[PDB]
Amino acid sequence: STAGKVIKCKAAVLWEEKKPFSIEEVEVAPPKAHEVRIKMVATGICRSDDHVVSGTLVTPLPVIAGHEAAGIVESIGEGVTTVRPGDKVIPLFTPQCGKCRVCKHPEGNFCLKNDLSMPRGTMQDGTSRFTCRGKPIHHFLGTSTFSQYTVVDEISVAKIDAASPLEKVCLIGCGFSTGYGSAVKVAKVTQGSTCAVFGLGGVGLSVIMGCKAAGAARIIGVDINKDKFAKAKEVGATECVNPQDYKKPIQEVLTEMSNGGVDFSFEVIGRLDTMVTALSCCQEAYGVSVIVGVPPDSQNLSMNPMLLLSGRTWKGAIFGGFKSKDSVPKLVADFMAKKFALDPLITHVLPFEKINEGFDLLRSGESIRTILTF
Amino acid sequence: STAGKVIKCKAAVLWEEKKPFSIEEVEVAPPKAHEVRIKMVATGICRSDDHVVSGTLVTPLPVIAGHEAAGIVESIGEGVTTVRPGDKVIPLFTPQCGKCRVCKHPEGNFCLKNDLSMPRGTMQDGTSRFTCRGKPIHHFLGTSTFSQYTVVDEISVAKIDAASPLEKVCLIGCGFSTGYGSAVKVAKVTQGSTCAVFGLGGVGLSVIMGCKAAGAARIIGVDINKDKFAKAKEVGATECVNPQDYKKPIQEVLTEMSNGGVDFSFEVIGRLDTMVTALSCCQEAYGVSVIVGVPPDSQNLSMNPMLLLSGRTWKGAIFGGFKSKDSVPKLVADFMAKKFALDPLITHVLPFEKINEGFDLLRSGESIRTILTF
Ligand SMILES: NC(=O)c1ccc[n+]([C@@H]2O[C@H](COP(=O)([O-])OP(=O)([O-])OC[C@H]3O[C@@H](n4cnc5c(N)[nH+]cnc54)[C@H](O)[C@@H]3O)[C@@H](O)[C@H]2O)c1
Ligand SMILES: NC(=O)c1ccc[n+]([C@@H]2O[C@H](COP(=O)([O-])OP(=O)([O-])OC[C@H]3O[C@@H](n4cnc5c(N)[nH+]cnc54)[C@H](O)[C@@H]3O)[C@@H](O)[C@H]2O)c1
Ligand SMILES: [Zn+2]
Ligand SMILES: [Zn+2]
Ligand SMILES: [Zn+2]
Ligand SMILES: [Zn+2]
Repeated sequence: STAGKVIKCKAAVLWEEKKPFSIEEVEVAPPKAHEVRIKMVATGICRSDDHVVSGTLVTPLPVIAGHEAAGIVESIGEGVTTVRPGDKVIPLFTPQCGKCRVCKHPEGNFCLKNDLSMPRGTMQDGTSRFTCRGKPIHHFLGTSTFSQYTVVDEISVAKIDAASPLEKVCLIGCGFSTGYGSAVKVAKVTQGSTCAVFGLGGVGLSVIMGCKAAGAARIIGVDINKDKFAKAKEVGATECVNPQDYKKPIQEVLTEMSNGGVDFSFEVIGRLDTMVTALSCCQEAYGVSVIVGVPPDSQNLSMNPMLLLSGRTWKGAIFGGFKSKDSVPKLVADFMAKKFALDPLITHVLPFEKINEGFDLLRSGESIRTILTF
Repeated sequence: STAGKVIKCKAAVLWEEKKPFSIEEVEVAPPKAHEVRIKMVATGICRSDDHVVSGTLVTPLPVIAGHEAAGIVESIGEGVTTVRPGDKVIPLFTPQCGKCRVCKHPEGNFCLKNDLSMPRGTMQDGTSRFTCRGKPIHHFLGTSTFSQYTVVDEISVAKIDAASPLEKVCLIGCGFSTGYGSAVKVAKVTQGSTCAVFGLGGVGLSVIMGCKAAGAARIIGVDINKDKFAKAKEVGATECVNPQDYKKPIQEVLTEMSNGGVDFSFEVIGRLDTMVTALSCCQEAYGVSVIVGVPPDSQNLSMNPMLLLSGRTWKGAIFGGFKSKDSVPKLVADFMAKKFALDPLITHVLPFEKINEGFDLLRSGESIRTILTF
C-alpha cells in the first residue's frame, strides 16, 4: 500500500552534536534504482552511534544515525535482485559491492563504496532520501537505522533467514560480528593462546566470545569499570584487571601476568593511549594486536616503531573483517543453530521512542546493548 | 698454536661516537664454557654498524662493531657441541638459544637472549673477551666481527658448508637474509602482487630479490638517490621513483601508480617519516607494510590509527624473521645450489685495514656492500 509513495514516519534526528535525538516525523522517499526501503523492527545502540553525537566520529549533520539493525523490506527499486518485499534483512554499514578490488580480494572487506573513511552522509548517488521540517537530512554509513523506515543501496543490505528473531540478530549488523570476527578472522586467535581484551562493552564481549570459540587458554579482560567484569567472565574471560588498581602501567602488568607478553591483544575502546598499550602488551617477537575501537576524529597517536621491529604485528579492521553481504546471512544461520549466543550482550530493551534513555544507559556505564523496538 | 691462550690481533675499535674506527692491537681471551673463538675471513659493512658510529643505534662504547661476517673456528670452550675447530661459521647477531618462548614459537625469531633490545655489549655471562690498551672493550650484538678474532656464545654461531665462499656468504649474516626474509617470510609476498620498496641499499635490494622470488608482478623501488635505480632494476624492480622528483607526497604517487595502493610495502631506510609513508601507500583494506629500517634512538613516530582500522597490517622484523641458527646453514646451502645471487649486492671488496674507506663509500652513497677481507 506504500510502494512508490513517500512514507511519513518517526525517526530520531540528530540536529546538533552533544544534544538529545529529536523523535519527530520525517519523509522517506521511495527507493530509486538498486535501492531498498526497509521497515525497521529492531536496532541496537552501538558506541559508534554515540560517537556521532559526541563528535568523535565526524559525519555531516543533521543526520539519522543507527547502523546495527534488522527489519523487513517494504519495497524495492528498479533492478534489485537480492531481496524482495517481505524479506527479513540486516542493513550493511560496510557495503559489499562485489566489484571493487577490495571485494574481489580474498581477505579484504572494507569495500571502496563505504561511507566511513570520508563520510558524505548520502546514498551511493550522492543524494538523501530523508526530509524533516522540509530540510534534507543526512544518512549515516548508508544505513540510517534510527527510523521506522530507511532506504539503503542494494550493496548495503543482506537477506537473512525468514524465521530470524530480529530483536536478537540486529546485533549481527555491528557489535557481535565486529568483535567475534576481530578474534576469529582478523587476529586468528589460536588454541591454547593468551589474549587481552581492552574494553568490555558489547564489542569487547564479542571479542571474548571469539577468543573462547578459538580455544584461547587465557582471556584477560581489561576495563576501568569493574562492573563490566562479571559478564566478561560469563562469556569466557579467565580474569579481569582494572588499570586504576595498579601503580604500574597496565602494559607492564599484562606482560608480567603473561610471562613476557600476550599472544593476541585487542583495543575495543577508541583511545589513542590504549591502542599503544594494547600493542605493547603483546609479546614483542610474535604478538598480534588488533585495533577495533574508533579513534577520535583526525587525532594521531605517538609510538616507538621498535615495538614493531622486534616482530609484533599491528592491524585493525572494520566489521570483524567480514565481507558483509556474504557473511551476515551465514552468521544469522549459525545463530539459529546455536553456534553462538547474543543474549549475553542484551542488557536492556526499550521502545524506539525511548532512544534517549537508551543512550543515557550507555553513557552511564550501565548497559552493554540496549535493543530498541519499533 | 693459539688454543687456550690469549690472542693479540688487529681489530677496528670505536672509542666514541662520530669518530673513525681505530685499527689496532687488541687481546682476545680464549673461549669459556659454551663459547667459540672465530678467525674472521670476511665482514660486510651494514648501515646498522654506521648507526653505532652516528649514535642512531645506542650500544655501550668503546666497542668492536661488525655483525655481518663469516670465518673459521679457531677453538671451542668446554661443552660446545655444534661447531669444531676448522669449521666455517657465520656469527648470528640474533641468537637462537632454542629454549626461550620465542625460540619455541613457530613464527618467532627474536630470541630473548638477544643484545639488541637493551644492549649490554657483553658475552651472555655479562663479561667481555676484549681488551685494548689495558681497557675492556664492549662486544656488539654478541658478534663483534670487525676483528681478526672474535669470541661468541654458541647460541650466536652457525656451522656452514665447508666449501662456502666466505667473501660472499658473509652477507647471509645480515643484509641478504634480512631483506629476502622480510619479503618471503615476514610479508609473505604473493604471486602477481605489487610491492613498494623504500631504500635501495643492500637490504632493500635483498627485499627486491625476495619479492621477485615470490612472483610479484610489480616491484617499485623508491630512493632519493637515483644512482641506486639501475641495480634495483637488475635484481627485479619494474620501475623506480625518486620522491624528490614529485610535487605530491610519494604515498599519493604510489597509491595512484598502484590504482589504489600496493599489496606489500617495505621501509628499508630507518626514518620515521618513511615508515608512515610506507604504511600509507599500501592498500587501506588488505595492504601489508613491513618495517626493516632501524629507527633513530628513542624517537616516536606520529600516525593516524584509521590507517590500521580500515584493514592494513603493519609489522616489523629483525633478520628477516629467520630463526637464525636453523636458517643460516640452509640459506648458505641454497646459495651453493644457485637459488639466489649475492654478487649484485657487492660493489667493493677492500682489505680490513681500509674499514674507514669502506664506511666513507657507504656514507657518500657510492656503495651497496663493501666486503672487508682479513
Ligand atoms: N571497528 C569496527 O567496525 C567497530 C564496530 C563496532 C564498534 N566499534 C568501536 O569499538 C569501541 C567499543 O564499542 P562498544 O563496545 O559499543 O562500546 P562501549 O560499550 O562503550 O564499551 C567500551 C568499554 O571501554 C571501557 N573503557 C573506557 N575507557 C577505558 C580505559 N581507559 N581502559 C579500559 N577500558 C576503558 C568502558 O568502561 C566500556 O566498558 C567504540 O570505539 C566503537 O566505536 C568499532
Ligand atoms: N631489521 C633488521 O634486522 C635490519 C638488518 C639490516 C639492516 N637494517 C636497517 O635497514 C636499513 C637499511 O640498511 P642498508 O640497506 O644497509 O642501508 P643503506 O645501504 O644505507 O641503504 C639505505 C638507502 O635508503 C636511501 N634513503 C635515504 N633516505 C631516503 C628517503 N628519505 N627516501 C628514500 N630513500 C632514502 C638511501 O639513498 C640508501 O640507498 C638501515 O636502517 C639498517 O640499520 C635492519
Ligand atoms: Zn566493493
Ligand atoms: Zn557499530
Ligand atoms: Zn631463544
Ligand atoms: Zn645489519
